[PDB]
Amino acid sequence: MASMERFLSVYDEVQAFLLDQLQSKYEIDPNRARYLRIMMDTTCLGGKYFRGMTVVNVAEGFLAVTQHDEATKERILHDACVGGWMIEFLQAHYLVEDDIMDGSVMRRGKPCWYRFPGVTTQCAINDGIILKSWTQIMAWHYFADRPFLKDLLCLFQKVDYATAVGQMYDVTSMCDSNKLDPEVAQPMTTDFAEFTPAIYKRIVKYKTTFYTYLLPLVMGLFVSEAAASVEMNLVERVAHLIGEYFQVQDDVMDCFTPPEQLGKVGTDIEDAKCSWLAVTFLGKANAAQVAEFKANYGDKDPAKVAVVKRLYSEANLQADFAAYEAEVVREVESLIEQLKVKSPTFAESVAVVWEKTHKRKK
Amino acid sequence: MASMERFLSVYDEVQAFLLDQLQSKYEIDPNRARYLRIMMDTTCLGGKYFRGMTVVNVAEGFLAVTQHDEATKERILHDACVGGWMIEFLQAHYLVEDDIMDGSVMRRGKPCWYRFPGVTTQCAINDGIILKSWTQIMAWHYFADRPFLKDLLCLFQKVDYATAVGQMYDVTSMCDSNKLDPEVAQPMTTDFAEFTPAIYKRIVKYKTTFYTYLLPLVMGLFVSEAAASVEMNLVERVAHLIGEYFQVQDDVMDCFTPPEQLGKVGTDIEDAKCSWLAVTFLGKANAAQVAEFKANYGDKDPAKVAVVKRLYSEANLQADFAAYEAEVVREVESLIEQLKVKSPTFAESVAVVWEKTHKRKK
Ligand SMILES: O=P(O)(O)C(O)(C[n+]1cccc(F)c1)P(=O)(O)O
Ligand SMILES: O=P(O)(O)C(O)(C[n+]1cccc(F)c1)P(=O)(O)O
Ligand SMILES: C=C(C)CCOP(=O)(O)OP(=O)(O)O
Ligand SMILES: C=C(C)CCOP(=O)(O)OP(=O)(O)O
Ligand SMILES: [Mg+2]
Ligand SMILES: [Mg+2]
Ligand SMILES: [Mg+2]
Ligand SMILES: [Mg+2]
Ligand SMILES: [Mg+2]
Ligand SMILES: [Mg+2]
Repeated sequence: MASMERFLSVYDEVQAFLLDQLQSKYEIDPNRARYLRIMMDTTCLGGKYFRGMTVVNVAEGFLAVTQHDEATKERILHDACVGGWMIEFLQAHYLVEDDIMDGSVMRRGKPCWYRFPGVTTQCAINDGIILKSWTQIMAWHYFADRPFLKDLLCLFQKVDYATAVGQMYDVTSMCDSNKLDPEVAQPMTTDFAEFTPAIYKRIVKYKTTFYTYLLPLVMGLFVSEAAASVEMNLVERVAHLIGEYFQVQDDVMDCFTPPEQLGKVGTDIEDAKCSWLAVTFLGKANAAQVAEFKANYGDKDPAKVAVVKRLYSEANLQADFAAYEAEVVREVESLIEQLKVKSPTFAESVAVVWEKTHKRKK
Repeated sequence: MASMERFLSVYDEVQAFLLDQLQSKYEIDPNRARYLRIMMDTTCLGGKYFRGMTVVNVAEGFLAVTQHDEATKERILHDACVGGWMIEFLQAHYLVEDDIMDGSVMRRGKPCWYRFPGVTTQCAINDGIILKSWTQIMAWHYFADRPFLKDLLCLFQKVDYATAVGQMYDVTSMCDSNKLDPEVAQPMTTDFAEFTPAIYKRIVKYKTTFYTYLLPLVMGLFVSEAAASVEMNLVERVAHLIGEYFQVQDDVMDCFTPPEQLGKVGTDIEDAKCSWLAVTFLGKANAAQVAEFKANYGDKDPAKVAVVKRLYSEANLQADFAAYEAEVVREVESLIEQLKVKSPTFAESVAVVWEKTHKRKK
């Protein structure tokens, strides 16, 4: 796609700015400059650019219905691309760290960054921090004189905080809350009492939906100066809903999508994650299916994983999925219709974000 | 000290604000709220509060020479305390991550946060991210209407970036630069060619001096609205110098200060760090001392560490230290004298920052 290529060309412009500044102001040597260029490419590139292109999309919609000079148009699109990369970089940050936390092997068809031989965990932790730090650097550089600066920084930060909180809910999702204590080593849950739709929903809300949908959508709004022309509560609701769905697909794919197609190797069963599979399964299983799940979940033994996977196929979960989706389709279209009242153009953009999410195969 | 107690009472006010907001806006449960309260206390408290009290100090100086209402005075001091905690929290962030990276066991007389049984590395990585994220949260809350907001955020960010860059120079300080490559596992240096005063100085400049001295000093200036009444290049120079010295002491203590007094267990020899000890030693050793250093450095074997430590004692390094210090004393006092031209009050505060650093025993 031509538009994707234009968004990538701003990546080259950002990277070259970031690296020239390391050299001219942070006394970097060529090899450390090289390491961070490979780090940026391996961690920030190779994905779908969903979040980034979302901001471009939202901006493009408002441009098509609003009077601007040619140069202003080019500036808005360039801002949209820069904000998109802020988000793509903030995601790169969370991915680097999350891949350590989850004990993952593969990401975007390559070894997880921390698994690169010349990286290791200890460098990758700090490489992760650099990625987020790059987001603020590129913000202050690119947007210093922009009227939306304060708004964008305050939002960005809030979204970032929420992701980090969400990551905490996620990584402690297999511990009984009552047992959670920094001083005592957490034994995994035996009851699974906390594998509920309500609790699963709090996890995903925080760890996913803010950075994945809210941020890109509001960001495209800021760069167009169009945030006053929308009902913000609707934008928030639609973002959390679509974002939720996106995570359900992600959870399904962990288990049932071949790594050749996913570009990652699944670990939720092994990690004992509070995933949609586990929660939907515990929501319909009989007493003996539950007991067999309990005897096998959260263990790296390939034979126990196999048992958990066989349990999922048997429990006919893609019927629960089809209902779940049918329901999400209802509420999303409903929100889209509600969005048309103040902002038909924005509503279109949400329809396009939803079409692409709904249709994704990786 | 009474002043320290007043600064801590703002910590209780910040913590209670942070935790009430987790509950009322992020749907936290009491036990996860409890975990993060212990996390904040264990990671943010128990230190010297040097960086935090520095901002209080700088503000206190300007207050003593400037006309303000009582309420304004109380607001400035409260801002100074909030900015101080931003920095203490940003340090807590770097410490949590750094302790993972360095394979450290003890910090402030307690197991390193990641070594708490109910923590582990994977939670501590994300606990670290939360700590930094808390800094921006408390900034936007406490300072939303303050004229210095943009200035403080832009500085903060720059200082944060520099720390992360510095951490990269530090953690890759035992690799030959030419060999550095994400795809190939780094073999430690055999030549030590890069253990130079110049290179050691670039490391410390970035990883230490910005967050440790520049940030607290400029921050106290911002909260007093007094940044126009100083020569900024002098503040920068004094900060990098004192900051450097501070890191030299830190490096000396790693090796020669009993963990009972340090509150940490040293790892630089084992980690093969480009420390002042190693660099000063390579700067004076004879051919056979160098060879014995090469055969023993960067290895966890207690007997090889012993050999490196014996080499340090023999090479009479506390003579090099005494010269190094005598020199730093010259240049610091020189800068202090230069600072008196525009800002005698600020110059006093720097003298007090220096006296306390110079005199520290942990
Ligand atoms: O399947 P992955 O590992 O790509 C994941 O979606 C990443 N991820 C998602 C949300 C927040 C985050 F920091 C990271 P998950 O949550 O680990 O399943
Ligand atoms: O002796 P430590 O481990 O307290 C140290 O001073 C921490 N520290 C210092 C500077 C930056 C940083 F992120 C962390 P060092 O550098 O590991 O020696
Ligand atoms: C489910 C989430 C939020 C993490 C994976 O994100 P994506 O699947 O969008 O990642 P890339 O295409 O960017 O790899
Ligand atoms: C040398 C540096 C910068 C890290 C240790 O910092 P401090 O020795 O000031 O840490 P605390 O008193 O805050 O533990
Ligand atoms: Mg993951
Ligand atoms: Mg994860
Ligand atoms: Mg997943
Ligand atoms: Mg350390
Ligand atoms: Mg260190
Ligand atoms: Mg040290």
